[PDB]
Amino acid sequence: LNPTKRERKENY
Amino acid sequence: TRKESYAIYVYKVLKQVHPDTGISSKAMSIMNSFVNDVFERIAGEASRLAHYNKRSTITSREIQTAVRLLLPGELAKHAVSEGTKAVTKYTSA
Amino acid sequence: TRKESYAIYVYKVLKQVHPDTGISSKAMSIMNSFVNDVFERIAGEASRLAHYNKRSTITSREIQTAVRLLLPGELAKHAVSEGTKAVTKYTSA
Amino acid sequence: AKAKTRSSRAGLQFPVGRVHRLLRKGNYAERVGAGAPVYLAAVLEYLTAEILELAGNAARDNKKTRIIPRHLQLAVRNDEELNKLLGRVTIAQGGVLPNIQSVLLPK
Amino acid sequence: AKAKTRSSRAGLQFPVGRVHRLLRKGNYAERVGAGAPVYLAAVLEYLTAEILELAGNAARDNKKTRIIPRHLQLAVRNDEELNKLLGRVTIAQGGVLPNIQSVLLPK
Amino acid sequence: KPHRYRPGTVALREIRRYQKSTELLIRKLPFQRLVREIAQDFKTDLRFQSSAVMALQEASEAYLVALFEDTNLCAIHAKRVTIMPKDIQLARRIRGER
Amino acid sequence: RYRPGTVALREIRRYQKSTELLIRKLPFQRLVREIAQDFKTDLRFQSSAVMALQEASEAYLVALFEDTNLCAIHAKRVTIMPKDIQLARRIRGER
Amino acid sequence: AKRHRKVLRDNIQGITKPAIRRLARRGGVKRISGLIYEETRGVLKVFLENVIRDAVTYTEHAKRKTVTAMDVVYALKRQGRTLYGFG
Amino acid sequence: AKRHRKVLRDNIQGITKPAIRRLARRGGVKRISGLIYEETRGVLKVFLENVIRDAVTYTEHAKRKTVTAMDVVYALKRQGRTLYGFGG
DNA sequence: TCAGGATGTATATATCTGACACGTGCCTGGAGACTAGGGAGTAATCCCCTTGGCGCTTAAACGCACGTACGCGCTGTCCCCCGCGTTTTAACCGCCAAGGGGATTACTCCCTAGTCTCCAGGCACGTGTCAGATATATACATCCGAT
DNA sequence: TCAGGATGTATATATCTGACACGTGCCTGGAGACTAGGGAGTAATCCCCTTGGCGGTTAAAACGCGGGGGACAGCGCGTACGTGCGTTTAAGCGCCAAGGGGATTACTCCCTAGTCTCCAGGCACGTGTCAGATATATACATCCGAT
Repeated sequence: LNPTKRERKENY
Repeated sequence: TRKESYAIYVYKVLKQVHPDTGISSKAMSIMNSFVNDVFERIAGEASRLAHYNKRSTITSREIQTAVRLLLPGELAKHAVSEGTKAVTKYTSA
Repeated sequence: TRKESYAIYVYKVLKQVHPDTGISSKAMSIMNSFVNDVFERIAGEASRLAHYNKRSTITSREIQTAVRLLLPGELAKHAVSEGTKAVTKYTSA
Repeated sequence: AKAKTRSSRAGLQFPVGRVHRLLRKGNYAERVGAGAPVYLAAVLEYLTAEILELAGNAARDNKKTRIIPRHLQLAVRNDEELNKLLGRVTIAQGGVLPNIQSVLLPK
Repeated sequence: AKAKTRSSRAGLQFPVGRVHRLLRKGNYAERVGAGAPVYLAAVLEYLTAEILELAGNAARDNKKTRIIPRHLQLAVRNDEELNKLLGRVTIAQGGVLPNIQSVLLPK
Repeated sequence: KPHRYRPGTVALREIRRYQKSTELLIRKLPFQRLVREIAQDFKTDLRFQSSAVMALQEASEAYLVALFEDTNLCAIHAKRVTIMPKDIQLARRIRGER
Repeated sequence: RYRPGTVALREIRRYQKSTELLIRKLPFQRLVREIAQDFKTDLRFQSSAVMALQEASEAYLVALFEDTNLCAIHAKRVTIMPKDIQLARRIRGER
Repeated sequence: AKRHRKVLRDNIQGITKPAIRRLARRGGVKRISGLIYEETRGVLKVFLENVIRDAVTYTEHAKRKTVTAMDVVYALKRQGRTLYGFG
Repeated sequence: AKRHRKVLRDNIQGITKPAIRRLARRGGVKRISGLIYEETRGVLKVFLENVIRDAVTYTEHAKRKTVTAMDVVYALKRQGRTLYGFGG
């Protein structure tokens, strides 16, 4: 299903 | 001398993802060790998987199954999708 | 339909330590699984040791060091002593 | 004829000949297929890209333009999936993730 | 001529030909020595004999003349040595060795 | 008045009668129903053997007994004698499962 | 001067930012040699080996102290004690 | 009106209060709280999910449709908790 | 009367009280009892004993007399605490 | 404190079954040639590690002294959890039907791997640069504790 | 509360040393035959597992109640930790001396493995049984809740 770009983190 | 590294490939992927950053030597060694560790994990799982089925050939099927067994959650799905993409492109070309 | 097993051998061993007791079948399966597990552990450690030192062969030195490095201390002492005496008897005879 | 590498014709960047060589001379199985090196190279490339992107994010979050083991530690431990995959590893010179228990703070 | 089994020659009980075949077929390495099967057979024989001795002692202490998984569990857990060797293992139908925290007991 | 034991003695008798037997403490049919319900996890309609479910129940009960032992120790650590969900959570976190 | 605990929170902030080594180098290296004396006489050690040993030891002790702190907080306290550290180790399958 | 199910309380409720209490007694606890019976169901369901996930992956690779005791044993050994006995 | 080496200090006490406190703060604690020092010294000694035993076993198998960092990494990974950075 | 109950713990006994003994067929471990390549011994060459020291800088570690706040013990007071009796219902066998799934045991055969021979492009190593990240100072802003 | 301190916190500068780019060669991956054996597909057989339903026994499980004792809240209190200041002391950093340890790097051979070729004899499987582990009952002796 062409999985792309998952729950990329927000800050650090 | 003549020790294989993966360093140039890691740097290539880095310059693809973030084409303005760099890697210190310690970070590069850590990343190389990570690649080697995950490689040996996948290969060992595939070896045991083939041995369990009275099979004497490592192939893409149990490479995929070992990936699915070790990588957790979304990592497994994305990695499997990318691996299938690469292998189909290779066979087609 | 021939399934290899260690039941005959562990029974021969049992009938010389306790020459009167028996053993149930479930306990027999547990012992067979235990022997398989220990064999796999020792063989895998010896294989990794051979890989580390660029050796292409497994021999008594790697088996002994795998034993001394897996079994805890006091047990390993007797294990290596008995292994060595058996190997010397085999070579002499 | 002119030779083009399996890495290139597969679309990847990680080496495929080297992976095939290791799989063969690694005592993993008697005989090795011809798609397994490609699949393995793709997976290794994906994981490397993922962790490197997180590390770069952290490095720019600290106003720096070179990833260091501290940023590797920070990215790995802040992403939960990579944290589970690398749960038992200890990145050297990585420090620790900042955390103070709520009870310990003053009233 | 006349056959002399390696198990007989070494004086062991466990097979040595079978162990040799397992080493040569589990692709642990490319070439196995000639003393490795003997050493491995002796080590396995020793461990089996020792655990069986402990199990038989427990069986007698329980007034039984046949080893059972409960007796194996008791033999393993009661000594600080096979307990450490078999740390992560759960012996089926084993149960637990009995103990109660002294705090729980009455006055 | 009829004989009635003080709170605690029946519990101690149960402890010392369950730390001595070896049977299964979760009922087989409920456990199997739970397993097959979960088994829509990464597949769809499946067939289970019997040894598979028996092994799964063995491992499950061993895990739960170990967890309860660690929980008991945690509860005793707070100068308390009742196990609590906070004890479960602490014991399961220190081991590395949470 | 400062109310108690202020310097403690300050030091926690200090030491969770840094990535340096915390045990002195030469005392730990001497301890390593002394404790490795008994297993076999006349062993050499290279600096990278000793450094890896120190990294492992520091990581282990830091994780242990986190577990101990969590145990102490569980018992309605803020001071850690040998009871806490013993519970933390024994619940991890070490003791 | 009644062709709809309206039945089958959750299967996790099949792990009953006295079964949890028997497990607790074999663990060696004397006095139990009242929310243990929910926390333990949660942890049990998580553990079963993980083990069954690995076993089903092994079964699918083997290209079967039957989960075998050996598949379960392999899954447990991969998770790091070996099981002597079955297989 | 000092031809002998009467002067000497124990090695485990080289792990100083403030070093224990620095480790404790990085862990994130706020108050430390008086016996944490001795208990920590004991725990560290046991851990080092195990790891160094396995490393020395590797080195003496390889027919050497130097414990290499890669041997220490092997021993540590065998214990189950894989370490990234020192090669391998 | 002593007599009054409920509960394992031994005792002896008829029953079930599942370990143990025995005989056969089959396969695989052993004897015996042949060979080739892995490893053991040798012997250069360079770099690191050891064990004694010596002299110097400079922070940490140690010790000492108020002096709080918190760990601990007591008391109180609920309230929640255990013990026990009473129903009832869900597990647990036993059944029934048909068919599919999975293991073996042969046969067959394509095709896809290993095995070689050449041969050039990777890629690793040794160099020579620049710029990203310190370290100081330096002024700024920004909690914290006592009047 | 507010002004007095103390402490991170941005900011500009100079240093540097570590990351990056560049040329060489040599070694390994790629192209190209050649081949054999592993694995896919097929057929036959038998045992296990499914789905829907039924009937029965009988222990566990659910529920309610009452009463105690264990939990959690407060109240002192008297330590035992903290914080701060002064001062040694040791870590770290350099330097000296000579070796041995070790890791390539490059030939040589011996010998000890793998490979094949029969060929008996270990071992797994399918048959009995009978001895050990059951469940039964009973007498007992042995802790537990009220004087």
